[PDB]
Amino acid sequence: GRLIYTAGGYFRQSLSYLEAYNPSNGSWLRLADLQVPRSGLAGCVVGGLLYAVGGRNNSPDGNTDSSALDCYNPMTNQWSPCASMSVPRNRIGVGVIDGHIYAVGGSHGCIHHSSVERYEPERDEWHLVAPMLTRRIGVGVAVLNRLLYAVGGFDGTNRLNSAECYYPERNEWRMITPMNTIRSGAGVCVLHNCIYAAGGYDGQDQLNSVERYDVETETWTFVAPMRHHRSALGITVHQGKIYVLGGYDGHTFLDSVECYDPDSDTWSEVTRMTSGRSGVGVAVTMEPC
Ligand SMILES: Cn1nnc2cc([C@H](CC(=O)O)c3ccc(Cl)cc3)ccc21
Ligand SMILES: Cn1nnc2cc([C@H](CC(=O)O)c3ccc(Cl)cc3)ccc21
Repeated sequence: GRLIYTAGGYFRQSLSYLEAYNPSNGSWLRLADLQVPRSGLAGCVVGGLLYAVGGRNNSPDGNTDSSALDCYNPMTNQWSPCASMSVPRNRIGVGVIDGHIYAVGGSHGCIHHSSVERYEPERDEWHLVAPMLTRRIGVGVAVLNRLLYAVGGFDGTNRLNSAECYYPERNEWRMITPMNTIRSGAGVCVLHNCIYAAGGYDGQDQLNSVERYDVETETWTFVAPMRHHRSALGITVHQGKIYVLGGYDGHTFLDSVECYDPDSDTWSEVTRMTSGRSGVGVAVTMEPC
């Protein structure tokens, strides 16, 4: 892949935007809109295709949680619907293992899901797997060494520092070491041998702190803070660097895009999105055409 794709998000209402940033030249490209506006969704890529998963359409004419999975083909610049999930999942997290998409947690109205389901592109089918031990919305999800991690979030009552791991061949969840920080709507991704959790909301404040979990040591360590406090950010990895996109700082719907260089342990401002927004879906794949 070469571009960072950001899909959907929220500013005043849920958004249909699909725009792609090229780190190699600083350029933004506006591409085909989502068929349905949505915020609180997740993005991922499988086989070169971009998927938009879950979310909610917050709109003046009503609020609708999304069970939708939609597929964007950069070759054609077209969105195609796929099979829908078992349930709507706003403020979802997702992870890809072995070409399958895991949809994790999220909300449907006042239901905070612990349920998890898995999509198989070759069959266009979703199937439920073992539920998490905890209900989590605004859940951070990442994959390392073909294990799936669910990190932080909101269980309906408390924002969470807890995290858990799913072992596919056991179809089983187990708790891991909790983070040192309560975080809901953080950005969670993998880089090298570590799960990173950037920012989030704790029920009182939006956070700039960043910590990472080393699967070998089973401990969380803080790294340098982002320049901007943010919850409901998008996060992705592009060429061995973390990028964080948008979110909310308690005052502004951020257009800020920051990137993290693990070797210098520094965050730097890279570009700004064309407009401020929170709750985007983000993933990396090839240039269109
Ligand atoms: C249209 N508009 N303008 N400012 C807003 C703030 C919120 C709340 C916070 C509040 O109510 O102050 C909110 C903002 C961001 C997240 Cl991620 C979650 C909730 C909701 C809609 C808003
Ligand atoms: C005022 N404020 N600031 N940041 C917030 C985040 C949420 C939730 C998580 C929660 O309720 O803990 C949220 C999580 C993820 C996404 Cl994409 C969007 C919203 C709710 C209010 C918030």
